[PDB]
Amino acid sequence: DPPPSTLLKDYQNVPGIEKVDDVVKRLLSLEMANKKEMLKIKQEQFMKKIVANPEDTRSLEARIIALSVKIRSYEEHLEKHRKDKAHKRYLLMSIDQRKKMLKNLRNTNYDVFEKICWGLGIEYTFPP
Amino acid sequence: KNVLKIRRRKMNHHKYRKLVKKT
Amino acid sequence: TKFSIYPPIPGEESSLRWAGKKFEEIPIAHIKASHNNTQIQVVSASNEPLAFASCGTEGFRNAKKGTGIAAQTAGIAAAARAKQKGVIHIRVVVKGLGPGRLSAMHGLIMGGLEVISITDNTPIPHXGCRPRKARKL
Amino acid sequence: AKHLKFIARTVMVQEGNVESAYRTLNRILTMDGLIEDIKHRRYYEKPCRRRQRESYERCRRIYNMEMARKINFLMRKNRADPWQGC
Amino acid sequence: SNEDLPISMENPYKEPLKKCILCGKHVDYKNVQLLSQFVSPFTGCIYGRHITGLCGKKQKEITKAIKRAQIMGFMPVTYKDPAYLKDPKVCNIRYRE
Amino acid sequence: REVLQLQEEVKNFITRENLEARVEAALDSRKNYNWAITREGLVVRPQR
Amino acid sequence: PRYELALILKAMQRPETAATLKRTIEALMDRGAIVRDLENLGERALPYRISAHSQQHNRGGYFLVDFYAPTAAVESMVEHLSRDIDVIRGNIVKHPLTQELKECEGIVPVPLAEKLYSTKKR
Amino acid sequence: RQFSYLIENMARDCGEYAHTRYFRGGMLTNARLLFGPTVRLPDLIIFLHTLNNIFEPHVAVRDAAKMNIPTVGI
Amino acid sequence: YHEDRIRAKFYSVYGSGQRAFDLFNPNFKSTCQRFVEKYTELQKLGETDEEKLFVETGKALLAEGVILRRVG
Amino acid sequence: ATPSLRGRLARFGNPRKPVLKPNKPLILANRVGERRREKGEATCITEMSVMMACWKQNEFRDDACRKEIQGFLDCAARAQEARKMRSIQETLGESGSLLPNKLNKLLQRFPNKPYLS
RNA sequence: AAACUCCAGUUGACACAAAAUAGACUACGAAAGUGGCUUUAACAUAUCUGAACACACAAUAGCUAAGACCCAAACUGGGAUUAGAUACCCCACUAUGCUUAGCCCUAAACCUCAACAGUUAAAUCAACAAAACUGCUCGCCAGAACACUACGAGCCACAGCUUAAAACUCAAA
Ligand code: FES
Ligand SMILES: [K+]
Ligand SMILES: [K+]
Ligand SMILES: [K+]
Ligand SMILES: [Mg+2]
Ligand SMILES: [Mg+2]
Ligand SMILES: [Mg+2]
Ligand SMILES: [Mg+2]
Ligand SMILES: [Mg+2]
Ligand SMILES: [Mg+2]
Ligand SMILES: [Mg+2]
Ligand SMILES: [Mg+2]
Ligand SMILES: [Mg+2]
Ligand SMILES: [Mg+2]
Ligand SMILES: [Mg+2]
Ligand SMILES: [Mg+2]
Ligand SMILES: [Mg+2]
Ligand SMILES: [Mg+2]
Ligand SMILES: [Mg+2]
Ligand SMILES: [Mg+2]
Ligand SMILES: [Mg+2]
Ligand SMILES: [Mg+2]
Repeated sequence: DPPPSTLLKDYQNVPGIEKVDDVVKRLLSLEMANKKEMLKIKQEQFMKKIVANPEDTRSLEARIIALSVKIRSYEEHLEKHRKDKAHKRYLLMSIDQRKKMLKNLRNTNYDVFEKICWGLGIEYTFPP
Repeated sequence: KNVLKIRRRKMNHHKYRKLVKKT
Repeated sequence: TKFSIYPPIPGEESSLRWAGKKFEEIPIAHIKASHNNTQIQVVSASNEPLAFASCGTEGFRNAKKGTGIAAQTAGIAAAARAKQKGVIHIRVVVKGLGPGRLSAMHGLIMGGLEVISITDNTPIPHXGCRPRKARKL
Repeated sequence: AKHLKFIARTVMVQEGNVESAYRTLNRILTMDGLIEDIKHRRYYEKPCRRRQRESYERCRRIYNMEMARKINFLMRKNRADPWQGC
Repeated sequence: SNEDLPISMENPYKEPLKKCILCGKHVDYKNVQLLSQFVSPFTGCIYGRHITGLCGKKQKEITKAIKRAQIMGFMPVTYKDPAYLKDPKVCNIRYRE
Repeated sequence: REVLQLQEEVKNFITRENLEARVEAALDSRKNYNWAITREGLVVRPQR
Repeated sequence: PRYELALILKAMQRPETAATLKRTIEALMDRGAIVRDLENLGERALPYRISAHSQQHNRGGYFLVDFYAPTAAVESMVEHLSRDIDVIRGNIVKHPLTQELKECEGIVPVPLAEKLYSTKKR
Repeated sequence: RQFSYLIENMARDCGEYAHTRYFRGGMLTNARLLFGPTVRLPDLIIFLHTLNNIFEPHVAVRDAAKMNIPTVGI
Repeated sequence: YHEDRIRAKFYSVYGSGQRAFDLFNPNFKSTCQRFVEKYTELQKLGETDEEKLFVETGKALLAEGVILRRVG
Repeated sequence: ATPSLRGRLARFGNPRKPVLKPNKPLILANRVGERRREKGEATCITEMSVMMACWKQNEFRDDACRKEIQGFLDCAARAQEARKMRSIQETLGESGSLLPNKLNKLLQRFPNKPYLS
């Protein structure tokens, strides 16, 4: 996970954010935000690492990355809430949706499919 | 609609459960 | 001053008096109007029992206890014993929707007591214990 | 139990008129729904039975309020016949 | 063509939409005085929107605020705080004949 | 504009330095959240 | 996030109340909170009798503490307030000023539902 | 009924016929039984009001078409 | 009609004229219609602003002796 | 204001489950119900108990209960004449709201039209 | 009538139970379900369709083990009624309803109306119900009864569940 001192995605590109008081830097960091703000930082790191245009969010690559971050958040939730059947359903459906995305990406752009698998650590498997 | 079809199934099931209990 | 149906709040300065006593000092007549009986207890403002009467203690039995005339008789009996101890004005607190809900209050008035206020305290759980199952009649 | 006493559901008697005070109290408990609530709680109403009763009472309100609105709308027409004989 | 023909446009005589008495105001669970204006004086029961005249959004906010204020120790449950009995009567209900 | 506003508010926050002074200042003041509404939609602040 | 601590303290004299507020604000700071303000709502009579720490209370001092804290600090602070004998009741809610009220255009009227039954003759 | 008197006078003045009253079942479709086997029906029916007093079409509109009588109507 | 916007504003500012409509006269002119005609004349003289063209019309009628009591 | 009926019934196009399950179509009839016959309260029952109270204390001797017997008699006569007038006034005049018969005649003239014409 | 009579009423202290009013609102969730308060996490998918069995769920009742127990309550016991009363009515009390950990996998699980896209014109349409249709896809159906059955197979299920016939019979259902 990103360090707690990481600034929110909205206040990371405001001019002069490095010269404010330390208290102001805490109030604008991940430490003082909910987990959803931390996931937006994780999603941004994967984009710059993998996709060619980190600003295009509608490409099949960005969608696989966005969904992979949601999948990891469901796995962390279920590690603490093992009888939460609702989120167990959301996890299994999200894994199925990502596999369908990967299938379509493997068929259309193999070079991008290989970089996604390496970047996200996904081991593609063929169905039975 | 009447429940005559249900009633036939009702008695069938009652007699079957009673037969199983008896044997 | 116009009449106020809201009771005087303790701690505030009200001008209402009853024989020189404030609303907080008037004895209380607790009426429990059940479906099959009516019980009346008169207590002082300090919770000192002054008189008790029910349809059962007045010689009524079985279905006759669950009537208005039985509750009226119990109200007269409680008022008689309370009036001997120096009670004139009372605050009525009634709980239950039994047949002796209003009749018990008439008996208290017929017995010589003056009702200055009426309060309902019928227990209503806000969600509580599950009541018994419905009857097949 | 933990609240102050002689505030809730309390009505003061005026000029010894205990009957009018009791009717005021009964009208208060009725309008706030406490009377019908107490009666329905004497025996347990099963959930499916409560849902059926609520649906029946809601359909009755809609019908009664629409019939009342039509009666008030047509009441002006209850005047005398202006073209008697034709 | 013809100058006297009607023209297509929005109703100019259309009256502005009506607003509830709380439209645009913040409902706080600490403002017990405001919350008390929507409960019964005798039983503390919350009034329905057909009595309070509030819109759906504010009827919900008032309801949630009352339930919060009651269990957090700000507002009584079984009656209306007598200190607020002389506030403006905004609800449509009368108990005395 | 939100970082500037926040940078001025932090000056008035409570710290371990002014904690004892800010507690005494709170015991001397009163904050009132009560106000009533009228049938016309007007706020009626409390008489204080 | 930004929270609001509704604090009802036992009716005490000024010195003991100041010691309780300081002890409570420090408990927030020890858990990583940034305390923003402290408001005194005044001492009043409780809406109902409250029993807390083997004692019955009829009056209390109402105080508010606006502060920021990590999400994990709330659960730990709730446990701390449960053990302080001078606290009658303490609740932590998300600060109401963070929730921005959406604009309202007014009341949109609802017309009587139509075509609920076929127009055949009955 | 507001114009019954006006219409009856207009019909009498132009030398024609008026029926502003309650319309009995079969005045047109059963006329030979109601009036006689040699009765002559109207060649034209003019409705100054095509609705009856419950806001439904006057029964004579349908019955005029059944008897193949042309109708003028406001 | 275009003039309906002028009428809606006139009724909101000056309310319905205390003068009574006479719908039997086919050539009746109300205070609002007299306001609409003056408003239209001034608009044909080049003026295009709305808020300004509405205040000048009221002055012209007052000079002619018309009673315009603002509702608020 | 009448409660809404939008999206309350099980219909095609309404996704949600039904809110209402009316056992009769929600369509206004062309008549109202007949007012139910009501049971009045007993009159002079207070004077009746006062009379029967003196009897119990005077061995049912009418000579000692004249004032109580007379009061119960006068009340019964007054309650008799009032009962005689309540019919002439309330049954015939139709005070306040109309009677069902008269109100149904008014609905006959403006029947509900659940069909097209 | 039985039952209780360490009973009842007022007052005070006092839940591993249940959640008046709001709700005349019609929201959330895949469905089952979800209406006391707070906080944390959190409600898949930028084409659609796609499974008795794969994968994950699934009211109530029920099973196994350990706890809690106000109230309710199958069974059972007592009282009454009756020709009889293994019922309906009254009283008492248990399994059970709750928590924890595992099972079981059913419902008139029905809004008896499959998902997605589109239409209100034509012939509007057997009847009733909740107007009539088009495109596309999956699932399912082919007289009644035998039959929520037999057999086989699978299953933590052993008086269970799922899948599910035939012979004899009738000319109707
Ligand atoms: S109408 Fe705007 S909040 Fe109620
Ligand atoms: K509740
Ligand atoms: K099924
Ligand atoms: K159903
Ligand atoms: Mg039937
Ligand atoms: Mg059979
Ligand atoms: Mg039906
Ligand atoms: Mg309700
Ligand atoms: Mg699919
Ligand atoms: Mg298959
Ligand atoms: Mg199945
Ligand atoms: Mg289950
Ligand atoms: Mg269980
Ligand atoms: Mg019990
Ligand atoms: Mg038990
Ligand atoms: Mg529980
Ligand atoms: Mg269901
Ligand atoms: Mg399907
Ligand atoms: Mg067959
Ligand atoms: Mg079965
Ligand atoms: Mg089987
Ligand atoms: Mg087998």
